[PDB]
Amino acid sequence: SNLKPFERDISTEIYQAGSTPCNGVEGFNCYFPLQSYGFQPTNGVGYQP
Repeated sequence: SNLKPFERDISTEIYQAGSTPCNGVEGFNCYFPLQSYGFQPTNGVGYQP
């Protein structure tokens, strides 16, 4: 679900689509909550940190 204002929760539980549950693995339609995030010198002004 979406975060409440001024509310935050952090967990490593794998998000599982309702129609394609995994229940024990990062399978199809199952995504880890965290995704990489970085920057490079070649990035444009809108892409700079």
